[PDB]
Amino acid sequence: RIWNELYKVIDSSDVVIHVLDARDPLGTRCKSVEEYMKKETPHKHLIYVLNKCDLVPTWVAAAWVKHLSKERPTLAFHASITNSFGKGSLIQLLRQFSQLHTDRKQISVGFIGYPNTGKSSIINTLRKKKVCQVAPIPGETKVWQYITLMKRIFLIDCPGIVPPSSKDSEEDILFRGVVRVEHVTHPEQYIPGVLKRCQVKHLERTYE
Amino acid sequence: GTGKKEKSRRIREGNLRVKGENFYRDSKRVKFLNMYTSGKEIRNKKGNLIRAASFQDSTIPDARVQPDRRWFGNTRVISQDALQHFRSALGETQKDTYQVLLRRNKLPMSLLEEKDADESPKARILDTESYAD
Amino acid sequence: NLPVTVEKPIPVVYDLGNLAAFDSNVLDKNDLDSSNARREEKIKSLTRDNVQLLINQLLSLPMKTTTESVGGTGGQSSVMTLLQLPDPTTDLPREKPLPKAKAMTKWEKFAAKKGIKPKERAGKMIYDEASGEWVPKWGYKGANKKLDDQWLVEVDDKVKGTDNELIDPRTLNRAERKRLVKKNEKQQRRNMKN
Amino acid sequence: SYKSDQGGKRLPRIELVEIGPRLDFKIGRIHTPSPDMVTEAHKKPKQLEMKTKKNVELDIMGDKLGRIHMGKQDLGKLQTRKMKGLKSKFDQGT
Amino acid sequence: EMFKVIKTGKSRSKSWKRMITKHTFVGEGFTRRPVKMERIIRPSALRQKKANVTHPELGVTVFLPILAVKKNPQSPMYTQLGVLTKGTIIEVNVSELGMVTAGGKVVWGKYAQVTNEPDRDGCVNAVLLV
Ligand SMILES: Nc1nc2c(ncn2[C@@H]2O[C@H](COP(=O)(O)OP(=O)(O)O)[C@@H](O)[C@H]2O)c(=O)[nH]1
Ligand code: ALF
Ligand SMILES: [K+]
Ligand SMILES: [Mg+2]
Repeated sequence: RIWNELYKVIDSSDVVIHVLDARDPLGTRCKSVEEYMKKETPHKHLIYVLNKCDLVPTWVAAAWVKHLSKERPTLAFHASITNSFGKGSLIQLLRQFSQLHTDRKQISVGFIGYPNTGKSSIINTLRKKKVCQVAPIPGETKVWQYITLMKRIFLIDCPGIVPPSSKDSEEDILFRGVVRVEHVTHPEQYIPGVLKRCQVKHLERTYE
Repeated sequence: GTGKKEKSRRIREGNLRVKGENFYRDSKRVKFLNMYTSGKEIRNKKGNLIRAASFQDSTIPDARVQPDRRWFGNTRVISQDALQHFRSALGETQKDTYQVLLRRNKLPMSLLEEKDADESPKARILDTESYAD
Repeated sequence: NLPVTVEKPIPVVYDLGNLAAFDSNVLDKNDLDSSNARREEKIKSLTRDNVQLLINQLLSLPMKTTTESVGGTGGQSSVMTLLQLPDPTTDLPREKPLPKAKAMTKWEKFAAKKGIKPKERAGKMIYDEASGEWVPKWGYKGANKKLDDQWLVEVDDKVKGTDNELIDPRTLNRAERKRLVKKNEKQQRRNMKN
Repeated sequence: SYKSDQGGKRLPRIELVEIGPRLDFKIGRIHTPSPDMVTEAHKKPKQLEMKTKKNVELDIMGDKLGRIHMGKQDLGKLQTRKMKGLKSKFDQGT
Repeated sequence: EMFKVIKTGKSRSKSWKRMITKHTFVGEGFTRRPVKMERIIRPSALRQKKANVTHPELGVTVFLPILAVKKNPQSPMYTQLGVLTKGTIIEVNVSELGMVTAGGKVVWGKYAQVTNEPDRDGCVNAVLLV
């Protein structure tokens, strides 16, 4: 059902925004969907939005933007209805896409990516209103949703997708914020992953 | 309110006008908005079909193809010079990350995608020796 | 082995589309007067230098080659190499004004208002049901004139009680068709007048 | 055209032979056109040329391409989240 | 037969949407219309890009890419919708057939006629018009 929704929004979209997490963008990249888009539908414009940049140091966000710009146009973003970052840049980029496709009478911008990257949060940021439901729990969005940004620009909200793989272990999937933690068996087996991924000083400051 | 009447608005700005056309809607707008209520079949008191539902007509068409020499000629050809130009161009292209594809050109890409390969595919050994042998 | 590098005080401008060169240098009236005996040599030398520069530019222009042979359309065969002349630069007036676009006729305005899209106009052939043949629908041996040659026509009941009862229906249909043609011609002349 | 022997076989030397007719024109009289007639005669049709749209190009392969411009991303105006684990006041073992 | 009524609304009271039940060719650069204005529905599973084209001379069949739908015999409306039914004239890429004109030009586009019902057999079969 989720992948049916994904292919529906891709078939309906002119611009596709792939949303990455600023903490682990390579972890949150959907390379198979990118390759499908570049092979079968080359006329659809795929760009990167690096969300949650407020959770990383500024130089980390700058370096990730620089390295991802060697492949795709990448925009740093912080999604918030009241105090955001990058909203004007995203809006002017969308207006440029509309101007390029000024004979289409409207364009659609579909937001795809991993669960909990903040697709609904970015759409709410662009609309300056809570129009898509947002929750910290993954899978809050289930079906697609059309949002009218301007008269000629539609945004399409899509549920998060996790492409299947064999190298992606359960620990990697859990630490990408994909699964609901209340439904896992033994989280003490994953706590050493937290210890390896976090600084000792940061942990000791957080938990005293 | 003589100035707010439908006639006076037509003066300020015969049989071609449709129902619903007013200060807010013209004829094309009216018919496009009636699309959302269009798809209904109309029947009379006795059950006769006054008008079939849109895109649901039941009349069998007479599907024929007339003889015409336009069917047997070539539709697309390409010269050797154009082929060589596109073959040389495919390889000179430096893709920029900030350029998007607006419209792909229609070309004989099977004739144009010819890259020199350093190795040959393996020979078909079944041509010389079968399983039974 | 004469030199081929002409040196000039003011650099010559070029219009390669018109095969023309323009040098704006100083010319001596005493060296160019009709009294002198070297005036023709002076004119020849000036033209020589300007033509040398122009020919250098023309032979420095990019060239177009082809691999097609003779006997085909195009004119240029494999042995020929052609200079690619740029667009001309000198502004020259046209002989006639630009073709004005004809104003929209009554039919065109009506079709725009009612949103009628233009016809596909695939061809003039239609299938005649009674036979098994495709026939033109108008013109030479067209299907719009088959009633003229039909062997038997039933006289309509509505023609009774009129002075047109004794007239041939084929002749009546020819008259009606000609009246429609003349009505179309009159409408066209009206559009031309407007 | 004669072989130059200094500019190679690609650049020949030019010479001229007059054919005539040689003419000396004295410029007696002039009748000039009006400016509106000049402008009407020097108008251009422009139906022939493809309309040039900004940020749109046609490449060597014949694909229509559009250009987008990101603009300046000033990350110095971004305030990162003031997490508790980044605060010196919650230091342990001092 | 060609269209199927698609009802919308919570109580399924609106019936303006139609779905084409046959196979279609949509062409390059197809993007689905917004669902609020999408009257005619061509489902992606029924879309076609290639056909088994048979050359009457030399007796061979090749899987060729489709270029356009030239004429659907049922209606010009089905022609412009790209309906692929029996008898439809389509344009096919014949680059791999190695055809050359008398003037030397390489032929890479010709006409073919669909000879099967793709909605019945899952594939488009066509005969080249030579
Ligand atoms: N700090 C921070 N949190 C974010 C940002 N964007 C989203 N979130 C949080 O991430 C969670 C998931 O957001 P959501 O929009 O539902 O993700 P989605 O599954 O992609 O739609 C929410 O609790 C948000 O508060 C951001 O830019 N910065
Ligand atoms: F992608 Al979501 F909740 F919208 F995980
Ligand atoms: K969520
Ligand atoms: Mg969401």
